[PDB]
Amino acid sequence: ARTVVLITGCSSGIGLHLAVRLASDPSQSFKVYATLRDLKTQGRLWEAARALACPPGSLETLQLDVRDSKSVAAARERVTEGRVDVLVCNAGLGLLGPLEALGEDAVASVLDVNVVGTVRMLQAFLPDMKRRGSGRVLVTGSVGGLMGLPFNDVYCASKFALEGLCESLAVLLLPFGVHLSLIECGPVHTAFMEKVLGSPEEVLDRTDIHTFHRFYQYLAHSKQVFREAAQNPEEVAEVFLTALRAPKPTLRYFTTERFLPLLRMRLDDPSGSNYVTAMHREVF
Amino acid sequence: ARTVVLITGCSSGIGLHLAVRLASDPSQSFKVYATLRDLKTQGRLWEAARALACPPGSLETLQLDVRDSKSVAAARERVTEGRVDVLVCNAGLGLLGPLEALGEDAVASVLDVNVVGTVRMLQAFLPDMKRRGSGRVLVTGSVGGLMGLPFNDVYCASKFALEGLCESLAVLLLPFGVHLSLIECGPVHTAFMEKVLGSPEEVLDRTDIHTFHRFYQYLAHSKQVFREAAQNPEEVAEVFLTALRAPKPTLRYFTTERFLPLLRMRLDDPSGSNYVTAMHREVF
Ligand SMILES: C[C@]12CC[C@H](O)CC1=CC[C@@H]1[C@@H]2CC[C@]2(C)C(=O)CC[C@@H]12
Ligand SMILES: C[C@]12CC[C@H](O)CC1=CC[C@@H]1[C@@H]2CC[C@]2(C)C(=O)CC[C@@H]12
Repeated sequence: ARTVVLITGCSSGIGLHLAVRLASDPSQSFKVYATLRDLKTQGRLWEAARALACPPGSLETLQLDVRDSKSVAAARERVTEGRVDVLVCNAGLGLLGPLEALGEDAVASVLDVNVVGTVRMLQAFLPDMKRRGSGRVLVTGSVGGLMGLPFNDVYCASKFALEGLCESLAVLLLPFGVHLSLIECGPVHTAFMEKVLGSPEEVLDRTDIHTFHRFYQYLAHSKQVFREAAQNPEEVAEVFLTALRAPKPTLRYFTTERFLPLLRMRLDDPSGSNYVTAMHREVF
Repeated sequence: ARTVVLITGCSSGIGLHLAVRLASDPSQSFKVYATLRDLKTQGRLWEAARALACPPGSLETLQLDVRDSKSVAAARERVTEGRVDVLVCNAGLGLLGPLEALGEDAVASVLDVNVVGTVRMLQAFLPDMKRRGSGRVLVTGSVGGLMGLPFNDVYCASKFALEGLCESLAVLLLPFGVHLSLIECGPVHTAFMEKVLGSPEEVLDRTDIHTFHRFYQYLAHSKQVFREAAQNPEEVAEVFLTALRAPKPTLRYFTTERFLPLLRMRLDDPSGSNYVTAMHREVF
């Protein structure tokens, strides 16, 4: 009927805001398929959809576990239009804490969901976009996929991974007509974000007293950055729209130019010592 | 007794050459624990060890599956000295082909071995190095972890991941005394390398005729680069030694400056369009 968009991880954050922003667009040219792991959490999405008065039939919810390829396939078929014009790979997972204190299953989960998950999506929907000779894929990144952050080893690993995966495809898709873009977000006003950060005893028993004291220092400094730089999801969700409408999209979109200074000096010295020292001071 | 080194994935390539290079060092100051997934492949290592006349007791082989944490633990205990001074995380896995043609288990395997595997190693040996206040960790990288390469989506994903994981730890380890370094290798004279590349029908039935024709073009161009830039493992294995002896090691060591030009222009334009076009031409 009109631009068919499918978004993953819509139970909150960028995903939820992006879905309603699309569905409630005045032009009414978007049909949105919001995906969620557990449906019992679709409440907030629907409540937000009523707040913005989304016309009936512009928003549909599907249960989709990106950790499972059978659920990825079952979903693709629930797509009545029989076509996907815009795939937004947003499902993500975070992990904070010193490496040694992280469980093995947790580390495997973050990579399975964040990296293998978007690969599974790309596999089930990419072929068709190549046949057509047209398609758009949006992947939500982070500045943590452009530079390493202490205590975010595995999170950064998964996001750094997305940069490599996407940068590789882009080289090959250029002549196929389907465009791929990464949306590099900095912190994004998530009240829950600054509440997850705060793990005293549980962490303290799996690490030494000096790593723990540094963790505290990281938490302290991060909550300061969050409160002084976090942007509104509407500002971020609108960058996706800018990427979505560019006639010839670039590979990377930055929601903010704030962290660009730090990224520069990391590209100025390929050996990485300047960045490692610079970043160590702005956190310790 | 003397610098205790433990290396992973020693059945061939960098791993095997590095192990004997260490063990057979004239100073005799290195005790080497070469690790392998399957012991039935330790032949080449021993044969190479005799060729360089490694003194008895300077080289020991251990079976270690980095895909399993119980095997990682059992190994750490087989370390008689009760200490590891240099951990070299070398176990790696490659994957070539268009995304849609790759199996799901294969993609999961490459990340489990390449990324989660080195995380498991870091978890079992990092704490002790922090207690001591001294330690050295060497991780073998690739230029494919610094820039995306067509048809190497998942391989680059895993190597890009190592850059993020390591860059993150380095920020936190700086004041602990344990150093971490990545050894960025370009192609390395592996006869088997240019033989793996060559998948006609099997690939052709899981992808379209235009992606397949491009694959052929990639294979063709890559074998040209391999034959005109691949370096000797002794040249590469010696970079590890340079990193190992620097009083204050940097975070990144490049075995060659050849691919540095391309890396520069990728750091000159953060949006990534210049790189994507530049790389598309030098391969198509
Ligand atoms: C590392 C950095 C940015 C640099 C600051 O000094 C510390 C910091 C805290 C929280 C991080 C953020 C980068 C963007 C992150 C990763 C998100 O994507 C959520 C909270 C975020
Ligand atoms: C992408 C690139 C380097 C750029 C060339 O145009 C194409 C090419 C072929 C083989 C790749 C290599 C980078 C280094 C790699 C990844 C290895 O690590 C083994 C063979 C290698």
